[PDB]
Amino acid sequence: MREIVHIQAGQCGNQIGAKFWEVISDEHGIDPTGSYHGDSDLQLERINVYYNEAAGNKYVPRAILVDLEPGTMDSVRSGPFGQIFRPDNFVFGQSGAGNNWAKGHYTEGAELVDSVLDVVRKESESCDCLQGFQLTHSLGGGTGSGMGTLLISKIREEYPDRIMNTFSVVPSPKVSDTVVEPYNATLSVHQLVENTDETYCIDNEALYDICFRTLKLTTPTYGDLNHLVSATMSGVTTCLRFPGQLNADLRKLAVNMVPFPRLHFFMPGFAPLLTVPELTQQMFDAKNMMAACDPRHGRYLTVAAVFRGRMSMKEVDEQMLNVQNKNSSYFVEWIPNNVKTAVCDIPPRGLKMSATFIGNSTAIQELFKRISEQFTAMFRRKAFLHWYTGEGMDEMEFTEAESNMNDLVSEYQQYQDATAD
Amino acid sequence: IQKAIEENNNFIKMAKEKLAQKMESNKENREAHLAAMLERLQEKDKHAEEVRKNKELKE
Amino acid sequence: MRECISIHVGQAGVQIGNACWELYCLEHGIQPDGQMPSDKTIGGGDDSFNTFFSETGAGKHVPRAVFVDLEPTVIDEVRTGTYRQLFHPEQLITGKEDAANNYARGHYTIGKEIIDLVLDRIRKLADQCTGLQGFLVFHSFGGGTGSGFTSLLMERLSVDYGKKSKLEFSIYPAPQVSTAVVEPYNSILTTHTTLEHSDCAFMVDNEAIYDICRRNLDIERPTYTNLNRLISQIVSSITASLRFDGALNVDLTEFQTNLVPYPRIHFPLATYAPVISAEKAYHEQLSVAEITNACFEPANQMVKCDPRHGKYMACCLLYRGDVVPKDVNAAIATIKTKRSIQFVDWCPTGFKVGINYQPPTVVPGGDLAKVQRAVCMLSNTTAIAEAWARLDHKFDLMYAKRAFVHWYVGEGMEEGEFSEAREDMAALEKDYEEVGVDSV
Ligand SMILES: Nc1nc2c(ncn2[C@@H]2O[C@H](COP(=O)(O)OP(=O)(O)OP(=O)(O)O)[C@@H](O)[C@H]2O)c(=O)[nH]1
Ligand SMILES: Nc1nc2c(ncn2[C@@H]2O[C@H](COP(=O)(O)OP(=O)(O)OP(=O)(O)O)[C@@H](O)[C@H]2O)c(=O)[nH]1
Ligand SMILES: c1cc(CNc2cc3c(cn2)[nH]c2ccccc23)cc(Oc2ccc3c(c2)OCO3)c1
Ligand SMILES: [Ca+2]
Ligand SMILES: [Mg+2]
Ligand SMILES: [Mg+2]
Repeated sequence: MREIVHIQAGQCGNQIGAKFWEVISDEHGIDPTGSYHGDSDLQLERINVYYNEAAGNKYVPRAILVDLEPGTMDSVRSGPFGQIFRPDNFVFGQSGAGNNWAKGHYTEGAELVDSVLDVVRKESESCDCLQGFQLTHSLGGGTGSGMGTLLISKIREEYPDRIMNTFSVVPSPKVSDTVVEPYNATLSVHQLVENTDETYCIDNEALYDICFRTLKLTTPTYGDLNHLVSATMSGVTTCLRFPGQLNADLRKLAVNMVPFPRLHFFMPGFAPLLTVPELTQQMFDAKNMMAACDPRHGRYLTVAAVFRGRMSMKEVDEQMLNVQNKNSSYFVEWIPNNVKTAVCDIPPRGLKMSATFIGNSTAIQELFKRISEQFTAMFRRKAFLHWYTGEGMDEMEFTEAESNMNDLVSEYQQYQDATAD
Repeated sequence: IQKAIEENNNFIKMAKEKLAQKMESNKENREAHLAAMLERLQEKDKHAEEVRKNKELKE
Repeated sequence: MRECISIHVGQAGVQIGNACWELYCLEHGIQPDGQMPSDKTIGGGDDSFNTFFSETGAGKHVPRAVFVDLEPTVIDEVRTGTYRQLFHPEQLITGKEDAANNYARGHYTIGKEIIDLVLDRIRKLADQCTGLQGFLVFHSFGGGTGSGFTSLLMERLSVDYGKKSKLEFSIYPAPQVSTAVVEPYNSILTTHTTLEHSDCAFMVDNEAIYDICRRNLDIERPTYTNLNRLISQIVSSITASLRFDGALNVDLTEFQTNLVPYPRIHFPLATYAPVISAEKAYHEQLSVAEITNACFEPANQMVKCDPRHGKYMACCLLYRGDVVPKDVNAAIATIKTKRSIQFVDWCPTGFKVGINYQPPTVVPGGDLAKVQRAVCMLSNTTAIAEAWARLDHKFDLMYAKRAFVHWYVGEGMEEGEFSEAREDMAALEKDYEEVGVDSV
C-alpha cells in the first residue's frame, strides 16, 4: 500500500499526537483494543495509511512516541487508546532536555536518537510502499524542538526520497511563560526550512485567541488548544484516509502545494468553530486561521480546502469560484488554478459538515517576524545564552539561524510583490 | 526505395541516440542532486561532532 | 489482419480504456467472459472486429490492449471488475509508486524501472498479429504517467517499430477536474517529446466534455464516469471504420491522408452529435441534417476553440447507423451555403464522408439516449492552436518565476528541457499561423 510512519516527540508532540490518534481511530471505528467495530468498508479502504494489521485482526498505530522524560508517555499508555500503541514503540529517556534546544539536538537527544531510528526502521521496512513520515512537536520546548529536528535530519539521511511533514507548534507568550522559547523556535526553523516538505504552522498565539474570543473559553487548557489542532489534523488527512475522487499520496500533494522548496510553511484553518456559502466564507476569514497571520496582508501561492459531510458539490464549486473572484488580489496571478478543493462525504464526529483550510500564503512571514522580534530582542542581550554554549554551541550558529530566517521572510516578500509582467 | 530505408533507419537511429543521452544526463543529474543533499547532511554530522567535542573541552 | 494495439497509460488512459472496451463488447456482442456467440470461427478469424480482438481456442475474444500505470489502484479495479475475465493478467501492468504528477518521474525516475517490461508485453501482442497496422495510445496530458511515461514509451516504440503508425487520444487538462497545478508543465513537456513520434493525435478537452455533460445530459456535476462514457462514443466512432466493414465504410487511414498536410499539423478537431438525454430524445428523432448541423455548432466540439475565426484544411464526416448518402449530400449542401466554413486556399473544399451501418450503442444505465444515427466530424482547423495558446500561457506565467521547477530538477531534469519544449510549442503555434496565410 501507501503507509505513513507517524512520530511524536516532547511534551507537546505527544499531547497533540495522542488526541490525533483518538479522533481518527474513532472515525475508522476501532476501539482501544484494536478491533474494527464500524459499519462502512469505507472506514478500512485506506486503513493501511496509519495502522498495521496484527494477529487476531487488531489494527495498531504506525506511531513512534518519543521523549526525554518518561512522565508524559506514562499518561498516553494510561490515557484512552494507550493500550493500542505498540509497547516497544515507546522510546523514552530519563535525563530531560529542560526546554533547551542544544540538549535535544546535540547532547541528550544525540544519545537517544539511534534507538528511535531502530524503531523507525522496524516500522518502515514492513511497509509495502512507505509514503513518508509525519512529526508532531513544538518549537519552543527542548525535546520536540531540538531532538525532533535532529531526528528529521537523520531520517532524511536514511530515507532521502520520502516525504517529511510536520505539525510544528509555534510558541506564544499567551500560553507558556517559558522565556527561552524564541531561541528554540528560531533554531528549529533553520532546520525545517531545509529538511521538511510540508510544515503546518500551528500557532498557540492563535489557538489561544480562538478559544478566548470565538469559543468563549477564558482560562483555556492545553486540552482546549489541542481540541482545535486535533480537528485540523483530522481534516488535512481526510483525503489520505478515505477514498474519494482524489487519489493522492504525500508527494503528489506536496508537488501541487509547494512551488518553492523553502516556502513549505502552511497556515491551516477550520470551520465551523451550516450552509455551504457561509462555511466557505468562514474558512477564508482570518479568524479561523490556526496561525496568527492575516491573509489579506499577503498573497496566496496555493490553497487546499477540504469539505466534509453531505452537501451539494455543485454549490461548493460555485462558492469557491465566488471567493476567488471576490478576493482575486490575494491570489498570485502567475500560478493559474492554484486553489484546489476536496470533498469527503464522511463528516467528523459531532459536525454535520465542516471545512478544513490549508494555506501557503506569503503572510506567514508575519509569524516568522513575531518570533524573529522576540529572538533578536533576547539575542543581542545574550540572555540565557550560557544554557546553549554550555552544551557546546557557538554564537555563530545562532546568527545563521537568525539570518537564514531573515532570508526566508524576504523571500516570502519577493514573491508577494511579483507580478505576471 | 534505398533512400526510404536510409531515412527510416536514421530516424530510428537518432531517436535511439537522443533517448540514450537523455537517460544518462538524467542519471547524472539526479545522482549529483542526491549526493549533494547527503553531503550537506554529513557536514552536519561533523559539526555536531565538534559541538559535543567542544563541550568536553570545557571542564 | 490490420491489427491495432491499444495502450492505456495512467489513470485517465486506463479508465477511458475501461469505457471503450466495454462499449466495444456491446457493439460486437462480446460477453464479459469474452465469449461471442455470433463468431462461428473458433480460435481465430479475419473478421473486421479482429483488428481489436484476438481469439483463444476456448472461444475467448481478448482485447489487443495493454494497461499501464505506475500505481496499482486503478488497474486493480480492472482486475476485479465486470470485465476482468476479458484480459490476460499480463496485459495489466502496474508499479507501486506513481509519478506524483511529475513528468520527470514518469519519464526518467519511476518510468525507467518498468519500460522494458511494458515493451516486452507489447511485443507479445505484436507477435500475435499477422498484419499489425499500428498503435492507439490513450493518456492524459496532466498526469506524471500520462505525460512522462507516455512520451518515453512513444520514443521507444519508434525505435522498436520504426514508422509503424502511432495515434493518440490525449486528455487536455481542465481546471474543473484537475488534481494538479503543474499540469501545464507536463502538457508542454510531453507534447514536445511526443510530437515527432505521433502521426495523428485526437485531443479531448475535459472542459469541453464537462460542459457537454452539463448542458446536454443535464448532469449537475459530472464525474470521470460521465465524461469517459461520452469520450468512448467519440473514440468508438473514430475506430468504427476499423472494427466493422461496409460498402460505404471509409477506413481511418484514408481520412488521415486528408487530415495531415504536414507531419506536425496532425491534431484534428472532433465534434460529435447527438448528445441527448433519454427524457429529451423521446418522440424526437434527430435527422441526418440535424446531427450534421450540430457538428458546426462549437458547443459540441471535443476541444474548446472557435473554428469560425480560423481556417479549414480538412473536413471529414463519420456517420454511423441509419444514414444514406442521399441524406448526407442534402445536409452538406444546406450547410455549405449557410455556415462560416472558410478553407485555406491550398486545399480542396469538399467534405469527405464515411458511413457505418452498425447503429450507435449505449452502456446500460448511461445518460446518453440510444439513437438511430450519430455523426463524428474530424476537421483540421487552425483554431485548435487556441488550445496550445491557452496552455502555453499558463506555462509562461509559472515558468517566469520557475514555480514548481525544483520538483522536476530534483528528479534529474534541467531548465534547458523546459525552454526547449516551450520553444517547440512556439514554433508549433507559428506553424498553425503560417498554414492559414494565403499563397502568393
Ligand atoms: N497546544 C499545546 N501546546 C503545548 C502542550 N504542551 C506543551 N505545549 C507547548 O510546548 C511549548 C514548550 O515546549 P514543551 O511543551 O516543554 O516540549 P518539550 O520540548 O518536550 O519540553 P520538555 O518538557 O523539556 O521535554 C510551550 O510553548 C507550550 O505552548 C499542549 O498540550 N498543547
Ligand atoms: N477524462 C478523464 N480525465 C481524467 C480521468 N482521470 C484523470 N483524468 C485527468 O488526468 C489529469 C491528471 O493526470 P492523471 O491521469 O490522473 O495522473 P496519472 O496518469 O495516473 O499519472 P500520475 O500523476 O503518476 O498519477 C487531470 O487533469 C484529470 O482531469 C478520467 O477518468 N477521465
Ligand atoms: C498527511 C497529510 C497531510 C495533508 N497534506 C496536504 C493535503 C492536501 C494538499 C496538500 N497537502 N492539497 C489538497 C487538496 C485537497 C485536499 C487535501 C489536500 C498533512 C500531513 O502532515 C501532518 C503532520 C503531523 C501530523 C499530522 C499530519 O496529523 C497528525 O500529526 C500528513
Ligand atoms: Ca472467429
Ligand atoms: Mg515534557
Ligand atoms: Mg495514477
